[PDB]
Amino acid sequence: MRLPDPYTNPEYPGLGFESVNLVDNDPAQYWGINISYPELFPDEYAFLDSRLLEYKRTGDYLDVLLPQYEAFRVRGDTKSVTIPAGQKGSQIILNTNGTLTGQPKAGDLFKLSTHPKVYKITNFSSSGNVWNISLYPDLFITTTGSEKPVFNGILFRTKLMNGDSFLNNNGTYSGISLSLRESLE
Ligand SMILES: [Cl-]
Ligand SMILES: [Cl-]
Ligand SMILES: [Tb+3]
Ligand SMILES: [Tb+3]
Ligand SMILES: [Tb+3]
Repeated sequence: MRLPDPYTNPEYPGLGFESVNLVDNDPAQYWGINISYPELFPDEYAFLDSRLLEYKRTGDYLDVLLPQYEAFRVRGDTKSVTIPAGQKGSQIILNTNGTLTGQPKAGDLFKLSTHPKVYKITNFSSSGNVWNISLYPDLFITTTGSEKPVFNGILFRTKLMNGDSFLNNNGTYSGISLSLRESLE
């Protein structure tokens, strides 16, 4: 399920992260997401708490958007992009077919349309419609040829770690925080 935020629930602006830091865990590699919320009104707190209760009762995952990485540097319909099959390692080659505008930058997020792993772009070079995107970590799969690139709206597939650890009498709740980790399976 989707972690509620001001984009799924604009009526709860307090669900916008006040601080987020992306943690690199290398024992395979996975991202840690530490979220700290601003002062939450009671309705916002109860809705967040009830959604996390739903998450626990369903055994589902928590999909998380980090808007601080949504730069929309690459635009266009990606379903006509071609990712040749058989690729693995730290670089992925795409053929844009001239259907994408703008270019990605090192530090942007990246994922494949068929797999939930999120990567960081570490380097970008191009030759015409050939894009050479270096990734971190290495690809978790070998491309089949049907994958499509995802630059915008990237969701992290996570699980909640500290389900209990962390009333400011403005009526609100202060110091609320969530510890999340990208889940392997
Ligand atoms: Cl091609
Ligand atoms: Cl190249
Ligand atoms: Tb703020
Ligand atoms: Tb503040
Ligand atoms: Tb391998």
